Amino acid sequence: SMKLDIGIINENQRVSMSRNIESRSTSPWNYTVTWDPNRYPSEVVQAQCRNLGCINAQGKEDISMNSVPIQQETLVVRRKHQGCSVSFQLEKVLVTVGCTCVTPVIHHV
Amino acid sequence: SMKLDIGIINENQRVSMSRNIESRSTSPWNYTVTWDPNRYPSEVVQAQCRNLGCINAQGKEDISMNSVPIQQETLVVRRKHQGCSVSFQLEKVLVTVGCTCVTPVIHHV
Amino acid sequence: LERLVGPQDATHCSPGLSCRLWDSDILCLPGDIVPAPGPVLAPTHLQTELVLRCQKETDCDLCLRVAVHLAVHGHWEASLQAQVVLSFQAYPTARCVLLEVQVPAALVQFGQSVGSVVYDCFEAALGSEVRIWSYTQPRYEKELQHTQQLPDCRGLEVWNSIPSCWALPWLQVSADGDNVHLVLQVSEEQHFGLSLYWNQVQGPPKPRWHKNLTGPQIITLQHTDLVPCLCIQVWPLEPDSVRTNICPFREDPRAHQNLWQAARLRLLTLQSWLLDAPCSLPAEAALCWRAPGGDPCQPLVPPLSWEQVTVDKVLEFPLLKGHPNLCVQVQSSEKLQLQECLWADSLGPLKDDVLLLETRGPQDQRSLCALEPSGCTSLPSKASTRAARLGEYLLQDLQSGQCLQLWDDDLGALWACPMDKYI
Amino acid sequence: LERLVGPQDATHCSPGLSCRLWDSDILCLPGDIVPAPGPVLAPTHLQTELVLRCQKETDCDLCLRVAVHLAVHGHWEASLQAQVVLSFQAYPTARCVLLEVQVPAALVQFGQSVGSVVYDCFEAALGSEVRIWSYTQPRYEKELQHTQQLPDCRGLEVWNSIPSCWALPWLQVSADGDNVHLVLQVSEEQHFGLSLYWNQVQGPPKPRWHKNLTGPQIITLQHTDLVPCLCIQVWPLEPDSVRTNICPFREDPRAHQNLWQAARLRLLTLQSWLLDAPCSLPAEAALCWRAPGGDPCQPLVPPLSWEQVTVDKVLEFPLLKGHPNLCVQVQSSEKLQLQECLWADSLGPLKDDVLLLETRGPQDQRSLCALEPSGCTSLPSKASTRAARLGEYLLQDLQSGQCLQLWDDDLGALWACPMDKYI
Repeated sequence: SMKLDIGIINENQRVSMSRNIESRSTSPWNYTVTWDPNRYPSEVVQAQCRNLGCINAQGKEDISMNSVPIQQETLVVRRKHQGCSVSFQLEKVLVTVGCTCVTPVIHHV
Repeated sequence: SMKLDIGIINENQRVSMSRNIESRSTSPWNYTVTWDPNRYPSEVVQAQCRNLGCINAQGKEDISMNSVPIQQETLVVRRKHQGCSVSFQLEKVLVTVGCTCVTPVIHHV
Repeated sequence: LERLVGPQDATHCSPGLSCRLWDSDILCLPGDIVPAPGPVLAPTHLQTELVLRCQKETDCDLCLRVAVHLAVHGHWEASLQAQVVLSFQAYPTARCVLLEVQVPAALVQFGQSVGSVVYDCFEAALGSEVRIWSYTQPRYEKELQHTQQLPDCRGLEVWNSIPSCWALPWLQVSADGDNVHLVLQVSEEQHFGLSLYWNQVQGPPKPRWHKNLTGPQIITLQHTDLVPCLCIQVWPLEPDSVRTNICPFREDPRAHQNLWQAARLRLLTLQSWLLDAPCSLPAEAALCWRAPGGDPCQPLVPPLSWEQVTVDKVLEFPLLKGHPNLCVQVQSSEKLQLQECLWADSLGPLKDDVLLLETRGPQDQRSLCALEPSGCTSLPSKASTRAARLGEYLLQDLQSGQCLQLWDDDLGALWACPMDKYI
Repeated sequence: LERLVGPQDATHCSPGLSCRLWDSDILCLPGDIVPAPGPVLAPTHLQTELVLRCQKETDCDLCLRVAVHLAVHGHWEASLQAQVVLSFQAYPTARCVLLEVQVPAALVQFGQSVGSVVYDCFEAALGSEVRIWSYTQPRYEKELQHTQQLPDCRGLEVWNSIPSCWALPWLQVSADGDNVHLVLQVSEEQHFGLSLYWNQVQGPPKPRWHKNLTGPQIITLQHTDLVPCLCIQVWPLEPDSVRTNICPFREDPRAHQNLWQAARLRLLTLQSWLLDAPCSLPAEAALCWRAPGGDPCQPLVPPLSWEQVTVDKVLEFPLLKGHPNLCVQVQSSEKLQLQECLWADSLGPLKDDVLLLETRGPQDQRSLCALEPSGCTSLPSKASTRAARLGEYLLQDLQSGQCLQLWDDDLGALWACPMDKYI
């Protein structure tokens, strides 16, 4: 094993601009905060589409369209303990970040 | 600094199910592959909304709605070299994973 | 304090306490709770103050000052120390800060507060919800969590101390050049999109104009657009920009003028008609009887009534048949606005027919009256009016069935009889 | 080979080459290109073979076998070694594998291929594009990149060797019980959604039935739904499930039967009408003249023509006025389907009026013919038909203006004259 420095390089960018994306979206989603003290980040937010269909102008469900999650692989750090020889190992977690509205696949005969 | 093991714990889940989300989405996006050999992952995919508005049933742009990116903070590993003392440092990268269709903010007087 | 100098992170603290910053956006892990081997430093509660971080006078972020009080907990048994982590999560971003704190052995009182430490600061966007955690490393007690909410751009603190709150596409109106002008005092480099719509009530969509522009600019209005519900929508050409909605014609006079100038009556079925208008204003409608002389159209109230009519919705007649001398009068605010005779091309023009109104008295009798321009005249009458001179011939015409019935009731009926036989 | 045993990763290689696997989903970094201190092992090119990984006979993933050929490059100066990384990116996932390879000093030939090594395998979903990189650590040359594409569920390999390709909501039809039945032989635990729609051509949306269900199930059809464009859409209640579309009524007979049974003609303006139908079939329309006797409606071709009419679109008449004896006949496939007389409630019922067709001969003469049930008869005529006996009175009626003109031309005209004066 190799040396992992404790400091995290920060991009410094603050591109973050939208607000309440999850509620304003035509494929709205809800958030689920998963917590692990031996994981970095300790708080991992998991999204979940609220509906199968998409929300129309009147606020009613439209089953002709599908809400689908956008999932991305990410890395977290796992803290391990083996007495005095504390070690760290990378771990891949699949995070659902939000949902989008897609047209369903129309197979036909 | 502490020991980071070379193996990466894998979730083993294969939840991955949709296909061509980026094209079937009402807020379609394009991908830009950024490459860095001293970064893990070496390939970092950045999304970009194709339009400002959303695509209607006829395939034309609708400026009454906005395509907005969903951005998530992620961790990558930076390889550093200081002769024989190779070391690693975590780095935060902001990744645009996809786009969603939202209702614009309507401030009024 | 509200405004802070360049973005150098800072930590200060209570009298006699040693405090060093380690923030390299450090990796923070609370981990499991271990037992306390004697006295430990433990955070009692958290508090936050809102600050501003300006790196240049132009670029200022909303910055959140964090503070934590410390006490001495654990077992009881020469000065104490600890390191405390402040985690700051504000979706999507997160940042962690590590502080080293020494407290002297003379302030060490088991069961009291020993001081507090303050960090400036965590930058965050406007109106963003912020979770803040705090814990010692190692962790001896439960974690400290606080959930806060930052103010919108609206809010005296924000918009006064922040310059970034002013990208408004400022709008001005100038109706002085006999037309109407819209002035957009923005910056020269401002890319933005602009929409002119007709703000309908139910089923709002009625687009009228759309343009991508790089202002400032002055837009001229056509005489066909000045309607009350004509509203403006503006936003910069940025991802998820905020759109401004204004309706300055809600009570412009020439707006209503052109609105009722553009309104139209159009027939569907013999017993259904339709009203077309750019906006939707309240209005009543009633059938009217127009003499071939021209304008003096006497409304048929009674036996009818002014029924409400809504724009882009059908109203149904109560007539048995249509007649060329039957117009429709439409009033709003109790003022006659439109007068259109819908049968003038299908069955018109106006025929030389006299209107009669019979009233079924007791014992099912029948008494007749003729609607002349000078009110109605009962028949037979001794006057010299055209109807009274020939009233007997008119009664002969009716009782032979030569007149056209237009409305039937239990105690009333309406008829029209042609007059070409006497002229 | 196609099917492999339990998901134990495996690496084999050429005769005489030593090959060990290190895959813990390892951290792979190509890094910068360093110069070669003597001979190095270098990958020449990449190749892929498609495999199947089954952990139980039920759960089988599409697995991609990777292989890389090796040569000896670098400087020229006792056996060689290297470690090679295979990176596998397939959005969203990625996995890396590290292989240790020794090659003996007797196969070391500078400028030839020394062998190849094969890894099984990289699991990936169906139809997913896969980037595969390969490089030595340390990296002495450029990276190896290959971009491939995996087959859909359709494709003999996939659907035959994979059991996961069969979740089809199988549909069967049973029109034997005098009605129509739809059978959905699925699994008992199958949650799915089902839609019945009327498949219009332009502007397709016409929903008819929507239901969330847990089949298998048998759905019964009402006599009002059996129309040609009646189509079925099915999909399991899963995120982004695939929907099946079928139209089995495209040529059912009772479908067209009920379709033309449900079609309606409806008047808009005096010179505009509309056709309502569940589906949109090709059809022609023409005005028709109906005698008070009943059904024998003679079409008015000539001087008219069968104009195409489309469902849910207006067709405009060429008439000057409407008449109670004017029906509209609508045919499809050159067979009379609908016959509706649209003026029978506004101006009807059928009047005792004879239809006349005048033709402006040379020198602008006028010769008249009367459309009787037994074709047309020129006037005046010497026959005993009702029109020829009274043809002189009919000509007297026309030239006095007592007849109603319905159509004017440069060399033709149509009229209708009442007959109550002789009966």
